[PDB]
Amino acid sequence: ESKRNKPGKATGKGKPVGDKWLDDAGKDSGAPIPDRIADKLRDKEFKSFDDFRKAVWEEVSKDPELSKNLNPSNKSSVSKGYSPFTPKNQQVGGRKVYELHADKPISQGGEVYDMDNIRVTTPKRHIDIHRG
DNA sequence: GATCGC
DNA sequence: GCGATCGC
Ligand SMILES: [Mg+2]
Ligand SMILES: [Mg+2]
Repeated sequence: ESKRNKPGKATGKGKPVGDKWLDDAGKDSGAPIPDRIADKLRDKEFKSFDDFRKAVWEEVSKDPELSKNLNPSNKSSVSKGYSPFTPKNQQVGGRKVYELHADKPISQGGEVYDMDNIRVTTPKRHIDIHRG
């Protein structure tokens, strides 16, 4: 029974970025996690990490700035709290959306709802990070 | 099994 | 609950 199943409260300050944040997502560390987003949710006791994610994208959807750079089809996803798709070259088979990755692995004392520890990646990066 | 998503 | 991918 993993620590991302059982409930917990949101913690973290975030990081400053632009509306062109998802290049770094395919690159190294990844894209950061927005501080507008962080503040919007700091200290909300969430039921599961599935509950948290919905609340992250849904706030991206209510955010006119970060949604600005998504097509009419991804503004939808986030508008119901779903991850938007990545570009095809960044996808791996049937793993197609952006993925919220625990920078420090949870098993090594990485905290689940530690927004400062969450980085955003394309599947192709997410795999490579977990190798190189 | 680990760690991401619906 | 279910589906995906990597696996040294
Ligand atoms: Mg990982
Ligand atoms: Mg298995």
